[PDB]
Amino acid sequence: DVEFDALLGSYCNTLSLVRFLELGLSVACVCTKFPELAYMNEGRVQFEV
Amino acid sequence: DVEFDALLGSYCNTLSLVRFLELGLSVACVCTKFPELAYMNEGRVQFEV
Repeated sequence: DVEFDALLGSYCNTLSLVRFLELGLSVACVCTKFPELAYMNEGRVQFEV
Repeated sequence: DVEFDALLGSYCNTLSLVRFLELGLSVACVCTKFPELAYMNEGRVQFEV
């Protein structure tokens, strides 16, 4: 007598590594980064019309 | 404790200095300038038919 049981392969996934600039929405930002924000209080931007 | 406040950028405008002879309305005028008009009574323009 000869018997066995077998695995025929096992499968994974690949996470879609999405950069933000690959999105078409990246126009609607001005993504300019801080090395510090948690040390800051209320910041401001001045408009003159 | 270390804190901030921020003034990020100061935004202005540019006024639109429209010349009247850059307009498509300026056909309907005949604009010849007077150096004086207040020295003038009723003046006339003649027509012959």
